[PDB]
Amino acid sequence: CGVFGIWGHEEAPQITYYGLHSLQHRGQEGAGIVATDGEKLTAHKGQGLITEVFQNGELSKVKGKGAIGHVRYATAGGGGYENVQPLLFRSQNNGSLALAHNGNLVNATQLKQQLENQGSIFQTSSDTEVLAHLIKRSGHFTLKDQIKNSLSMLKGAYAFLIMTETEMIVALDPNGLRPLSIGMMGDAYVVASETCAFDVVGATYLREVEPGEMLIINDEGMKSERFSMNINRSICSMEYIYFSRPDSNIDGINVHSARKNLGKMLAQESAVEADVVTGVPDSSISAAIGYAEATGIPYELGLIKNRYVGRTFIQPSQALREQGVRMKLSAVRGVVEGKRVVMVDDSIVRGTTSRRIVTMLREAGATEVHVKISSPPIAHPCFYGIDTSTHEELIASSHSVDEIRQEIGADTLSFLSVEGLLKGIGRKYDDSNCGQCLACFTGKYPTEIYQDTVLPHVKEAVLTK
Amino acid sequence: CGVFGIWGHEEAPQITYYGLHSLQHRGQEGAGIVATDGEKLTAHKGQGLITEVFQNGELSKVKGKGAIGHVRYATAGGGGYENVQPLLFRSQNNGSLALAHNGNLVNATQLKQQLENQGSIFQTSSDTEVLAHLIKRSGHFTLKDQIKNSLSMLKGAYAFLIMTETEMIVALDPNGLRPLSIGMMGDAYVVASETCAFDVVGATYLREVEPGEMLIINDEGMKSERFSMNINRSICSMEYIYFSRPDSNIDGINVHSARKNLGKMLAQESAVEADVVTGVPDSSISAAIGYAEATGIPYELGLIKNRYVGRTFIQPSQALREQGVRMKLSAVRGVVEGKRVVMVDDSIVRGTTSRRIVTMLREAGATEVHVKISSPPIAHPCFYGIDTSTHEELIASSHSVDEIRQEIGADTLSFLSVEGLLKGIGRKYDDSNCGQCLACFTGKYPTEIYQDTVLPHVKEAVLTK
Amino acid sequence: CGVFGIWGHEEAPQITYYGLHSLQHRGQEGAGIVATDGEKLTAHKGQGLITEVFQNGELSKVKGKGAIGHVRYATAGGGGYENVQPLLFRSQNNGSLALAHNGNLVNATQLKQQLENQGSIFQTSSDTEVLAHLIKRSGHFTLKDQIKNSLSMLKGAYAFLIMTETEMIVALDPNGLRPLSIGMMGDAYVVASETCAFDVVGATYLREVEPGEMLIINDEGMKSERFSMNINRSICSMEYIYFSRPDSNIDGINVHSARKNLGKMLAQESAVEADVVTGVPDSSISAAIGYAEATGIPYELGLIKNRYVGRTFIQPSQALREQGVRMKLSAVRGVVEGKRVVMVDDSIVRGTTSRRIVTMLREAGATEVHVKISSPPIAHPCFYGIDTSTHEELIASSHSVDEIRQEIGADTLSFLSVEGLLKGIGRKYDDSNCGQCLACFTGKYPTEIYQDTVLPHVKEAVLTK
Amino acid sequence: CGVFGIWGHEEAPQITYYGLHSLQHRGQEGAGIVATDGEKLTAHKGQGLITEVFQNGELSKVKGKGAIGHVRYATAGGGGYENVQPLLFRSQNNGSLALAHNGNLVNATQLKQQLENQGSIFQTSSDTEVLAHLIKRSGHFTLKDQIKNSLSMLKGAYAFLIMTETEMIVALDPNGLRPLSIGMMGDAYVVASETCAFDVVGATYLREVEPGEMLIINDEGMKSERFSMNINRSICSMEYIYFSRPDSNIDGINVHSARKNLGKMLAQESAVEADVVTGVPDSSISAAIGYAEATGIPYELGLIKNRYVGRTFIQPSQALREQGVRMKLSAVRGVVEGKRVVMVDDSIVRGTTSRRIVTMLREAGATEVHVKISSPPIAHPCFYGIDTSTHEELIASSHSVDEIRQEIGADTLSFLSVEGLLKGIGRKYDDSNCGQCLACFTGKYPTEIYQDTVLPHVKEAVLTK
Ligand SMILES: Nc1ncnc2c1ncn2[C@@H]1O[C@H](COP(=O)(O)O)[C@@H](O)[C@H]1O
Ligand SMILES: Nc1ncnc2c1ncn2[C@@H]1O[C@H](COP(=O)(O)O)[C@@H](O)[C@H]1O
Ligand SMILES: Nc1ncnc2c1ncn2[C@@H]1O[C@H](COP(=O)(O)O)[C@@H](O)[C@H]1O
Ligand SMILES: Nc1ncnc2c1ncn2[C@@H]1O[C@H](COP(=O)(O)O)[C@@H](O)[C@H]1O
Ligand SMILES: Nc1ncnc2c1ncn2[C@@H]1O[C@H](COP(=O)(O)O)[C@@H](O)[C@H]1O
Ligand SMILES: Nc1ncnc2c1ncn2[C@@H]1O[C@H](COP(=O)(O)O)[C@@H](O)[C@H]1O
Ligand SMILES: Nc1ncnc2c1ncn2[C@@H]1O[C@H](COP(=O)(O)O)[C@@H](O)[C@H]1O
Ligand code: SF4
Ligand code: SF4
Ligand code: SF4
Repeated sequence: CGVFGIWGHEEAPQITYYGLHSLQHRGQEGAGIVATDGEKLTAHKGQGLITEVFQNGELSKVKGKGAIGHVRYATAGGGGYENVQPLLFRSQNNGSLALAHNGNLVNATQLKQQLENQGSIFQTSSDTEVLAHLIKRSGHFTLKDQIKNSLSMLKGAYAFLIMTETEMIVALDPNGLRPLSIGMMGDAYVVASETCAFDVVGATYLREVEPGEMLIINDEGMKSERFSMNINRSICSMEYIYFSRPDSNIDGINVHSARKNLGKMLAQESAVEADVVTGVPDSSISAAIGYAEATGIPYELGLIKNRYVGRTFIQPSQALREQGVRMKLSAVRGVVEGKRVVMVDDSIVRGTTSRRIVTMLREAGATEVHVKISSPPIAHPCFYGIDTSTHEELIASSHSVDEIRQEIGADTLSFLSVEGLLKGIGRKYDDSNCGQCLACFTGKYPTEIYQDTVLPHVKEAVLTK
Repeated sequence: CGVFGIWGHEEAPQITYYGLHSLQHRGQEGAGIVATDGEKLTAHKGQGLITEVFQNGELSKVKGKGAIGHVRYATAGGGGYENVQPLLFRSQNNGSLALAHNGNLVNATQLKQQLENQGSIFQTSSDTEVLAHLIKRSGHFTLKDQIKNSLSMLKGAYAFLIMTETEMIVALDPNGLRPLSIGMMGDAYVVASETCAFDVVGATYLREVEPGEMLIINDEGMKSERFSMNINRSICSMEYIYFSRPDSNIDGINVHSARKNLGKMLAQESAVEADVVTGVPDSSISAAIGYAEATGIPYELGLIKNRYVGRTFIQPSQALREQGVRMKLSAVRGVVEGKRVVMVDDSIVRGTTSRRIVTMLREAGATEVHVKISSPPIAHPCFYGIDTSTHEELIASSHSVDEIRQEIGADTLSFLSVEGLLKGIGRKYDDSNCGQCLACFTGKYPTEIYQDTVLPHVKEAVLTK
Repeated sequence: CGVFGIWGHEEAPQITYYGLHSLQHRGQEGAGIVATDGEKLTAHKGQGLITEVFQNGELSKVKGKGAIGHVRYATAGGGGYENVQPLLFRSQNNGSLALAHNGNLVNATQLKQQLENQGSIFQTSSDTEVLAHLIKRSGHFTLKDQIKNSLSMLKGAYAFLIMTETEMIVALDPNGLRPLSIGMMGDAYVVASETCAFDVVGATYLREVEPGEMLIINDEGMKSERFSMNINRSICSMEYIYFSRPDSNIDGINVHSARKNLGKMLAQESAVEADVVTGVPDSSISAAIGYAEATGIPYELGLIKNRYVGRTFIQPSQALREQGVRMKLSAVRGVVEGKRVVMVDDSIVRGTTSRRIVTMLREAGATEVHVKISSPPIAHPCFYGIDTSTHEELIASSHSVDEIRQEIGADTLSFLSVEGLLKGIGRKYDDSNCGQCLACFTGKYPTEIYQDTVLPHVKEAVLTK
Repeated sequence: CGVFGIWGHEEAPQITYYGLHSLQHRGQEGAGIVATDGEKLTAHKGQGLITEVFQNGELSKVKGKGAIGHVRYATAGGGGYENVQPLLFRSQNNGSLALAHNGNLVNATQLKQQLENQGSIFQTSSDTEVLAHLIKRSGHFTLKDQIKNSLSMLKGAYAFLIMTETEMIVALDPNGLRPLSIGMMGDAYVVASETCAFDVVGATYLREVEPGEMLIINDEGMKSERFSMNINRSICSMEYIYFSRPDSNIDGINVHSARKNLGKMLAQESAVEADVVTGVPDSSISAAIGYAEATGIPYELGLIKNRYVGRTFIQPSQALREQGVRMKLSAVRGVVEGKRVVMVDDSIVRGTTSRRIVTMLREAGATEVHVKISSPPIAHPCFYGIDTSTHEELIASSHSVDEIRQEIGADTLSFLSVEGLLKGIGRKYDDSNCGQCLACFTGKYPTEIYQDTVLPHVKEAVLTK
């Protein structure tokens, strides 16, 4: 998922639409904007793409000088309109409250159970809602402090944008697992999960949001505060490996560049003698470019991705698929035929895509296919976001690198060492891990996981199918 | 536009749908499929993306073992449902005829005049409709010979696919201006505008359709006949430079490879000392890869394209635009800032896009923007297809290269030479031009152009706006 | 089907949309409007309801001071876009021609076979296309003389509106089988299939178009000419019995009042003793009111029709249907229980509805159900329009009135006599038939019916299902 | 709004689609269905007509043997997805609950105000949500007993349907202001606001739900407990006068017959010499027939309503409107010209429709237009339902019958008397009001209205516009 907010722009919902649109790769399962004019909160949301939701007719109904928005992921595409964020709570003779979140709370099961016994009913299956109930039951005398202390009760990954009629409150968890960055646009402040949305919108980037920090932004300006001084910096490593758009800079490290270095690191860890380097369209293009350059083997387009495959694309029958019919990716014979191909891919999670890709690449006539992954094996469950998790198996859970080389049928398979990865991304944070979360790879989480903690996706509500 | 056909496959409308979707880049303004079962022709078509047109519920209406499909381009996005192809003409006690075209008949106004005078009424503004009036009024004695001699009355560019209940006729013009290839998929014969459609569907390439050749495909098999032994091979150079999918091989020369060599010719004709090579997303990635390798300047992703802009995407206002809001493309500050960039693009037609890209590139921090273009200047009009024409002004009609350079705002501008273009593509054909059409660049059209000849867009029917 | 036209009103497409909207009852399978400003005809059409076709965004494109529109009936709901009208032909350096028909040409096959022999290809199975081809192939010097002379070659029913950039030509066949009337709305002349359209649009009625008359309406005024002086007036009796909207007046006789008089005839021809009178929702309300008024038995609402059934209404399964789920109509038990019902309907065609209704009336507790039908039996086919014919078996062909009574399960069954039908409508014309077509009742057609005359629906194009 | 539920049928969501369809006239702003198989609740809901909401694909996703459904009214067509019911609240490790309401809680502001002071956040502005919070916070031990005591706190009109995975609880307020009737369909119990739903679906009437009664339906069967003894019968008089479909029986009295009697009362209290009785298409058809019969003046269709006006219908401009273009209703000249017309309407609420109708009738040539109303003046507000209130000015709050006669332009104007009304409907309930709510007419409410009580509409959520 991804979040965007702007306080102090008279066209703030139109800007949130473009901002949210740069973050459209972070989830296509729902989108929504809530805006305040200082008097009242107006909103629109729905399932699907920002263009699908705001066909238009709808961007006209959201007016305000400040707005927050959210782009949402859902594993099983559907989940319900219920969970499309921002969530909005109204209280007459007390105010409106809107909230958006990118992350996953590890103790939300537990908290919902306690809340229901204090007499709470839940309508969504969102972690945002759990926060709404906690602010409301807080005994502190100020919204800033009720939020400030409700965050004390939450465990896990979270980027929250909260907005009422009169101020935007931004908070980043003490590990800083999810990205949140502040930029400026005139005299408006803007907060976004990735800096590429500032590029798109015309906003000058100011700085990241510290782990454990909470910003109150309103007509007086931006106020900072720190709800936790006990911090442990460990950003999601996959943000740099696969999830962020290439033109974002996570902590000042540009994602294209970092990814290119993982191709470079991979080359120096594992060269092969071969004739062509191909990446995989869109996920490993940058790393393939870096690997090819470090190695001197020419960089080629040996896989092409169809640009118009969507939810409306009819998938081929198993029969057509065994007859030869491709769906989103096909190997290109005019480049790979009679060549020894190295296929750089950013990661193997289930094993499925690399297998299909080694086969396509063999049918096109590659005589050797070597697979190079700019990641360590992903062995463990991510408990920090629907987007960063999978409900399907991790073959590294059960297989070795020779058993995975064997399942996908590579002539050879390589992963980056944890050491090469950290070396490659290049953070300057003194500790073992340079301030990054490596738990999917290594098993060691920067967070206490509970016995009750469910895998993020498990929190679903609408069936869809 | 692009056509696709298959005779003898028990799943022919489905195969035609996957075939047309790999040709979707060839036109997004309408799509259609006409299929036959030996008995009656059933058909579905409409305006829009293939997936918009067969949402589904609809491919299940169109059934048969033979099928032809067309993907259409219209400059004024609209044109009218009437112009969406295939065109189906019906006659009880004499048969159905379905026709799809890719090319532009340069003598169609003249032929329509002579036809309305012999009593003809025209429902569309399609050339396809001109061809069907000529078949009906032909006094030759067999369908094959009527098409064969109506083809002789046509001037310009054409790849025609014709289908009745019982056969499929394919014809390629005497210059071979627009492409066509034949493949086989088990026992079925398939025809496509580019070979990438064979790759996707799982069909074996056999050969191209010869300039001046016509194939009669049916249940007996495939028959060839030459309707003109007076041929002058001149294929569209822009097919190679820009229009084809990268994985397609035109006349056995792979399109990615060719473009990459065009980058290597540009590097030796005009190599500059700079820090970064960047292509423009999607249109000049391969030429920029080749330029970069040729030159030893590292290839970066200095520009990004938003994957979700579209006909529903709300375009930003003029105000928002001068506030700095981006639409489909942005430069990536993390790669170009403080750097000297070479921006390699395949072609400059109107000069709008590179003026925008050099600006954005300066705004993001490039100390130098050097623009290298893998084409000669396009100074003359194309009369051989809507898809290969523009209705806006070619500035190299008016501007010298330094006048274009000043206008787009580049530090330098360099185009490929015609000697370097023919050298880069590598066609082995004994003549000045290696079998290509260089008219937009040189002024020498390979067909006669009349004083009555309209430029492709001029033929429109619906307003749309 | 229904046609509407207005010349000389600057808001003419909008007026045509409301005018056609009041004739929507004549056709639910397509709607289209063509308008002219003096230079160009602009048009929009599609399948479905007017409201469906013109969501809006669309009615903004059809701009002009003259417009013609058509509402279409297609039996097997579909036909295909191609048969949706008005048909628009364009011809550079010679003019566009839009045409809309309501009727059926009994010798269309013969004429089409001839035109194909002179080199014509047809794209639609529209009679309008036949007329378009006859006009062009006429030798005459002026559109008026070419039309005048083409109409001579037409046999069957026809109300035609033709339109060009500069004039409208209206023409009605020598029998006046189908109604047309003229109105004036300020200075604009309006033309419509029924007068309710004029009530709805604020136009004043003028007069009926004469059988054999063609009118040329343009900015000079309207001119009447006679293209056939050999007329034998035979209006569709079913226009009066069932098809027209109750507030329309055919030859100055009001449709509700005529139908109510047919209700008073049936009471003097067949008065029975019962308790409650009920018509059927919507088709036989006025007649039911007449039979009750005549009789002194109270008129009740003993059947209800659901206002929200339509194409998007899911039909009950066979299972659910015999469990007792009703679809459009249900008997109101609270009116009919233990009561002797006379149920008045306008006509029995297939036998189905009357069987369904008498079953429900008995299920709701009725003690006797006496069907009274205000029509003679319909025993012969209609060759004068899809809207007035059926593809299904008519039971009065095979069954005597007692066998039809046994089939529908009524206690008694009475049909209006032809003499009562003629006395009931009250047309003042001197001849046997009071100027009415009664072919479907008596077997005798007001027109020559060929061995090549197909039933109108047998002229279909698209499968749809 | 209307509610329908069925317990114990394998095809229960389908039965509810049809049930909800017969009640579609009670509200057109949303539709929802929640089914239970014994293990889990599945739902689907959305704004628009049932046929719009369940296009299908959707109805098949709901599965179970028990289901509840609601059809919603929203004054301003809008309110937002949140207010569309049945509301569903989930709790893992405590069960799901679904609720549908038809009524208005006159004390809900007070109740929300209390709930919020106990830690409750609210997401929708529905009263169903208020009850939800109140059941969860109830100290009692069994769900039955929780509901029993929450209902005791509610002030106003309410017909609740509650459903969990295993039982359906039905409850009607102590005045029975809104109808609920129980029927039986095999062994499945079925509950609906109007009995037409039973007809339409094949359910056999059983008995009405008593006021202050609650029923617990589950696989054991049906249980009944009186949550209140202190009851004061006052059914809505407007259910009889206008709101119910004409085949429903409210309290064993048929709505068309009761309406026809109100027509006969108005006749004996205000008779006139005129030549035509006309009703207004659909609301006053039954009363108009009663008046004509009692008066001996002929009943005619003097006004037609257009069957195809909709949300999607493009409203005429002011200029088109004053040019004479009609919207949903037109007057018929063939019936009323040169005639004295009595127009019987069911009620006058803002005075707009009847001014509009009397003008049209005069423009059609009527000499006299005498308006008779089968209601008293509606001079007071309704605080018991959005469907039975208007947010607009009631003109009998400010105007006398003669000021109203002048405003609407009537030749003469009459309203029924409260006595004539109680007498026409025919309840023999001993008490002054025959067991009816007459507040809108007399100012006497059957309930305590609070100083905090707002008019139903004022509780609006989404802006829409
Ligand atoms: N506009 C874009 N340009 C290039 N890569 C993109 C873009 N948006 C997202 N990405 C990358 O696309 C990859 C995911 O796409 P895919 O794996 O092809 O579905 C991610 O690794 C992203 O970093
Ligand atoms: N958590 C994730 N969710 C979705 N896509 C992922 C995830 N992690 C990585 N990806 C993409 O999935 C690929 C591996 O696919 P598979 O092996 O089929 O699971 C990687 O190359 C990524 O492009
Ligand atoms: N699926 C695809 N993968 C990669 N490039 C493509 C694809 N389809 C078309 N192209 C190229 O994209 C360019 C057009 O994209 P653009 O000019 O960015 O809109 C052309 O130069 C095509 O050769
Ligand atoms: N005939 C053409 N029609 C459409 N796009 C074109 C054409 N020729 C080249 N292109 C694209 O136009 C670009 C030049 O854009 P401009 O200079 O704004 O006309 C190239 O990079 C191609 O992507
Ligand atoms: N707006 C309308 N009001 C009343 N009756 C109508 C209307 N439009 C069409 N009709 C009549 O309704 C009958 C067809 O409707 P139905 O029988 O309900 O399908 C015909 O007899 C028409 O004359
Ligand atoms: N030609 C026709 N086609 C369609 N509806 C018709 C036609 N003639 C009469 N109707 C209607 O069909 C009824 C007879 O229906 P059925 O006997 O089931 O065919 C009458 O009440 C009319 O509403
Ligand atoms: N509560 C109400 N809300 C909506 N329509 C109503 C209401 N009460 C009566 N009606 C209709 O409104 C008509 C009166 O219209 P008007 O006087 O313009 O409000 C009556 O014939 C009813 O059909
Ligand atoms: S003139 Fe240019 S774009 Fe046109 S056919 Fe020739 S090479 Fe192609
Ligand atoms: S045969 Fe019947 S339906 Fe046909 S035109 Fe004559 S009266 Fe009308
Ligand atoms: S005030 Fe009137 S409309 Fe409201 S509940 Fe009472 S009778 Fe009904």
